[PDB]
Amino acid sequence: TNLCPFDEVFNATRFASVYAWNRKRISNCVADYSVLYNFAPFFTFKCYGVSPTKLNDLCFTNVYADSFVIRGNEVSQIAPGQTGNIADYNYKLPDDFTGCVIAWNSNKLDSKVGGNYNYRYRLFRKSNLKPFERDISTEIYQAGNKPCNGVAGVNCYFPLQSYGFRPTYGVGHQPYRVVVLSFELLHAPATVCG
Amino acid sequence: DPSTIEEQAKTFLDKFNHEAEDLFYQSSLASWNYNTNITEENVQNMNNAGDKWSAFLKEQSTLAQMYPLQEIQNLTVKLQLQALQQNGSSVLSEDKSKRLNTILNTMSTIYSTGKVCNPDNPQECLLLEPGLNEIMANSLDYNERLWAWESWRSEVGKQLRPLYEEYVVLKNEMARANHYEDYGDYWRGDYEVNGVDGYDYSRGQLIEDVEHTFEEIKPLYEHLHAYVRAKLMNAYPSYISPIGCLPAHLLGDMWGRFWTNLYSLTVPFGQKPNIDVTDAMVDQAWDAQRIFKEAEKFFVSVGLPNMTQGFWENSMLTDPGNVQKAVCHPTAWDLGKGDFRILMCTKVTMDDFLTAHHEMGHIQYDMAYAAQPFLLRNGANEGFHEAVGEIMSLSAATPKHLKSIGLLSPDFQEDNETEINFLLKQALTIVGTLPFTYMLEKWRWMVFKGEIPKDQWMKKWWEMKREIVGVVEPVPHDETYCDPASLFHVSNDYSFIRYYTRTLYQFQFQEALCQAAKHEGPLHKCDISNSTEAGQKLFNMLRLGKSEPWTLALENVVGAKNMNVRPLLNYFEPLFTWLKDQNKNSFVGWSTDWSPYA
Ligand SMILES: *[C@@H]1O[C@H](CO)[C@@H](O[C@@H]2O[C@H](CO)[C@@H](O[C@@H]3O[C@H](CO)[C@@H](O)[C@H](O)[C@@H]3O)[C@H](O)[C@H]2NC(C)=O)[C@H](O)[C@H]1NC(C)=O
Ligand SMILES: *[C@@H]1O[C@H](CO)[C@@H](O[C@@H]2O[C@H](CO)[C@@H](O[C@@H]3O[C@H](CO)[C@@H](O)[C@H](O)[C@@H]3O)[C@H](O)[C@H]2NC(C)=O)[C@H](O)[C@H]1NC(C)=O
Ligand SMILES: *[C@@H]1O[C@H](CO)[C@@H](O)[C@H](O)[C@H]1NC(C)=O
Ligand SMILES: *[C@@H]1O[C@H](CO)[C@@H](O)[C@H](O)[C@H]1NC(C)=O
Ligand SMILES: *[C@@H]1O[C@H](CO)[C@@H](O)[C@H](O)[C@H]1NC(C)=O
Ligand SMILES: *[C@@H]1O[C@H](CO)[C@@H](O)[C@H](O)[C@H]1NC(C)=O
Repeated sequence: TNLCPFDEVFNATRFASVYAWNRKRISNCVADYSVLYNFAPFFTFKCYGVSPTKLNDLCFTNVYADSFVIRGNEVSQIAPGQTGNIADYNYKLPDDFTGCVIAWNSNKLDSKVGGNYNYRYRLFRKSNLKPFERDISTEIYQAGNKPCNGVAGVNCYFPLQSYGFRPTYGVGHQPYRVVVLSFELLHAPATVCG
Repeated sequence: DPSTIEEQAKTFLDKFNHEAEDLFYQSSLASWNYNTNITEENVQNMNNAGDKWSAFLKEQSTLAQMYPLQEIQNLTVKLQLQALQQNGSSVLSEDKSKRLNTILNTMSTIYSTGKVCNPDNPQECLLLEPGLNEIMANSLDYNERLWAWESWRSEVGKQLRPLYEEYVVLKNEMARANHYEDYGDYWRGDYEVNGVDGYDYSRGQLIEDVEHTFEEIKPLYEHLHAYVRAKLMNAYPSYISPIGCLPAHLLGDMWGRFWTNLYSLTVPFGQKPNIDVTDAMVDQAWDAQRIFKEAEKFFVSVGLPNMTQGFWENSMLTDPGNVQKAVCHPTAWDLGKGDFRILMCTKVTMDDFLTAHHEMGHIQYDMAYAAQPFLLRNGANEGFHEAVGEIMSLSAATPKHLKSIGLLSPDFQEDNETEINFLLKQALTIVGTLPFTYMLEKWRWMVFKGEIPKDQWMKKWWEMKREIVGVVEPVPHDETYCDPASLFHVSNDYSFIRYYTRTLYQFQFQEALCQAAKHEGPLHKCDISNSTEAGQKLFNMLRLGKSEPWTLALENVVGAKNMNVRPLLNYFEPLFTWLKDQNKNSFVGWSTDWSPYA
């Protein structure tokens, strides 16, 4: 009977670069998605799988809150089925998705004149990400036909690039923080209510 | 499952597009900060950012020449790899490339700082801008104009001659080392297309088509020439022959590139009220923001998007007070990653209204092809951007448009006369520059090919002015001269034919768009506003970047794969037949051998 820590995720000081997205087990607690839905600053507040205002009246076995940062142009991909660059090499949603997807500008705090190269993506990987998978491998990409033994050279690239975030970028190339609330509900003891 | 050369090359270009957008955003923000706030500090930053970007291009170029186009079967990829593998100035040896750059720079500062001092006061001088240029544009005294002309060409030209000789030698070495026959062949490559069955175009096909279209322009030009010589003869009785070429120093600017200032001296019907809504605009209290808002509106009116919030927040649309200094020359900046800006010191005038439509049409083109990969974010060929910008000011300057935006009063009477006045001004500007441009670039093409020896460089030059342009030098110039190099584009190593092809495209488009707009009447009155079918037809070529062959790009708008003067001719045909009437009593064409000095 004590609120579910949400500020701890939404207003957290910094966010994880999407290729190493982190995930807080929101469990054994009672949730304030009731009055946070009205915070009213969401460039993209779309639940894919459950009515938005009534997620109060149903308890879930384990809410999982993933948080990361992406550029607006990429937000479109944080969606079931969507396969851009990020939803197949960084953070992929299962086509049977049933949770929420919430996203807001961050140009003010996540961007900086001079480039904030602290948030990164994967652009090169041998194969697509399975749903809800994470990969934090810095193994050199084998784009060629020759062996790269930690080489970083011809036809061999470091798989991780960084967003050159800058305030004067266009609204599609501006940083966006995002939270994906995976609502699961199985035979396991349900203890996330509202 | 091994990797194919093409697979490697895609991944290569993938890593390259992101490294590139970042470094290019570095350079371009540095440059905008210099061009809007000139501080030696910001000079220093622009140079350091440009340097890093140059060095990255050179380095990825050398990296990309390891994936051979021969083994690549994907036109978009092949386009990027070919763009990336031009080693250009680097194919020369270091000593020679150092020399070349020293020369290019020396010429450019000689031009910008060339000054001529009058024969009575050796300390009181004039630079081309803004002194000499001002004499050539305003004066009606023959001897003052002649002095500006000869002295600009003899103080500055006679310096440029040795530099231009060595510049041709080195550029030619570089273009041959880049696998081209001469440097002109290299500039002509912009129009090249292989491998696209039915949209191919080779470089020599450019000389053919330029000459072929100029042949059909010649009638209109010859009549404009006959009529203008008539009126100049009425303005300088004892100097111009009614069968001769026009004296090179009586054309309205320092070279005779545009005959626009001769309007005051050749206006068909002066009494007629020319159109200038400057006064309406003050009277409705229009500020720059308004100007550009009406431009935004016009573009939106045709199904195109409104400027980014970024665009408004970041552009520089007024002179920034006398408390900081900036280069005041309209520039449409595409910095990348969504950042689009315009830079212009706007005055509440008519010329600036038409210019803002032009430069915003640039931005529109830049936004359309932003999705295109980085080495493809560009006009279909060197001629496309400026043509797109021109047709906007065409639509925007018509009376139909000026009325709709309330800068003109519905009680304005258009008639034959005011419209001939308009079309004649238009021809003094557009048609005049055409033979000028074809001629200058033919002369350079020959110079580079080697067809015109140095012992006849100026001789051949002025033969062509007489034969092609119908213009004659008022002083005999020995080889110590270099009149070509006295024009900015020549002494600053800019290809010139893009103005000829831009001029012909812009009509090919407008005619196509006005047909899409269901316009009735003569083509010169057409305003495409409020026609989404027109914006859509245009956009389908805008969005392309340079990712498709410029032939297909063109066919997307106009339904034909190649240049064509017929829409030019059609735009001007009222003025054509009025000129032809007016030249019954006149000699049409010119003898090449008269001159003011023999
Ligand atoms: C040359 O190679 C490039 C790179 O692979 C090819 O571009 C690719 O074109 C295909 C077909 O149009 C694209 O497939 C689809 O693209 C959309 C993009 O929004 C996507 O949502 C679909 O699910 C599907 O993947 C492919 O994405 C595209 N790749 C890239 C990186 O742009 C091009 O087609 C090749 N050209 C020739 C002539 O083969
Ligand atoms: C400018 O670009 C060209 C074309 O992409 C670069 O191609 C270079 O061509 C030379 C000479 O053919 C190559 O060197 C070797 O020469 C021998 C004997 O002729 C030959 O049998 C070898 O297999 C090889 O072709 C050189 O490898 C090749 N380099 C590349 C990157 O393509 C040229 O290098 C560039 N020029 C400069 C100054 O960077
Ligand atoms: C000009 O440039 C410097 C460096 O970017 C900056 O500190 C300054 O505020 C700018 N503005 C003016 C008006 O000089
Ligand atoms: C552009 O046009 C749309 C039209 O629906 C409008 O909603 C928008 O606010 C306009 N302005 C900007 C800056 O996009
Ligand atoms: C475009 O349509 C609007 C609304 O009917 C009108 O007010 C405006 O004047 C039109 N512009 C034209 C016809 O140039
Ligand atoms: C103006 O148009 C009328 C149309 O019949 C024509 O008769 C008249 O001669 C024209 N005026 C001029 C100066 O061309």
